[PDB]
Amino acid sequence: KGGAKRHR
Amino acid sequence: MASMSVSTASTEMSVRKIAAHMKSNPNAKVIFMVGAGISTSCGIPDFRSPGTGLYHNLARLKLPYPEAVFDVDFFQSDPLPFYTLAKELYPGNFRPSKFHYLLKLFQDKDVLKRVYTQNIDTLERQAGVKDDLIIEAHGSFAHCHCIGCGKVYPPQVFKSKLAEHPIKDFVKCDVCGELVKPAIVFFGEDLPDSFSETWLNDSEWLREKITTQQPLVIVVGTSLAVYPFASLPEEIPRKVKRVLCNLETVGDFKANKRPTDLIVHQYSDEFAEQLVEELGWQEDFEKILTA
Ligand SMILES: Nc1ncnc2c1ncn2[C@@H]1O[C@H](COP(=O)(O)OP(=O)(O)OC[C@H]2O[C@@H](O)[C@H](O)[C@@H]2O)[C@@H](O)[C@H]1O
Ligand SMILES: [Cl-]
Ligand SMILES: [Zn+2]
Repeated sequence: KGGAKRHR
Repeated sequence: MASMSVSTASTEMSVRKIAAHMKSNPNAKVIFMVGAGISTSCGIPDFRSPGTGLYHNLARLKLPYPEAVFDVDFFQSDPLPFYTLAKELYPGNFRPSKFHYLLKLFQDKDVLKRVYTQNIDTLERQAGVKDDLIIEAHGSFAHCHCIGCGKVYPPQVFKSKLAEHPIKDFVKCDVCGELVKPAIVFFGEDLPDSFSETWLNDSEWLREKITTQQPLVIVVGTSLAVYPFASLPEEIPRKVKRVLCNLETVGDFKANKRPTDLIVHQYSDEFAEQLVEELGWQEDFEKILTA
């Protein structure tokens, strides 16, 4: 699903 | 809304191609993926920029670094910086840009398939884009929720506290007592289910169109540095033309450029002006802007 909001 | 070109180089020819593609595929639709760049002309202050009152207010409140304002752990330890940011950036304090209205125009012309936005200003919706066509990947201030149990709350109680001087006694859940906050996605939090669900559907939609109305995906004003939103460009089918309207070449357009990729270094509002010109929808567009 993409995972949690983050950089990289 | 007045705009000008970013440099002496003309982007009209590049924009011409986009209009040409749409003219060749009249029954086609476009998917937009947008970021903070499309709202800069609206005057929204960048919380990461030292030139803004917002940045300095947050610094004075002892925020460690800009993005901590969107950090769950920090929020729980000190909600004031976020409340301060919310007071200044609450939706309704600004007005849509010419580009936001372009989305509305495309909707009116029935050539808008979807607009995926990572912005939390809600300007696409404020400009008239229908709920069914908008995917607010990072949430919005339309709803509030308890960070503990998830109980939903109307947005008004939180908003009402932003008008108090000073801001204190932050909103707490009447069930578990934890902090309540606008339904904005903070770093470390998962995005709403509708993001992945709709992209799954639009992905199949894109692929099925390839084998015949060839679609178009236009990425505008985003640095593609925040995931999973940033994963969308690379996931676009190779056989689906990608367009990037951004002051700089970023993300997958930089890392893995595709032969058909069209890069347009231009301000989003100028891009809108030029695209409407090439499409010949100046009249309808003028009506929207004056409306
Ligand atoms: N008028 C404009 N027209 C076209 N592109 C523009 C314009 N103004 C800025 N840009 C480009 O838009 C991008 C904006 O990048 P960001 O400011 O990082 O914002 P965005 O990617 O959407 O990210 C948001 C970030 O804000 C915070 O919510 C969260 O911290 C996150 O890191 C940049 O690549 C920039 O070159
Ligand atoms: Cl369709
Ligand atoms: Zn609760």
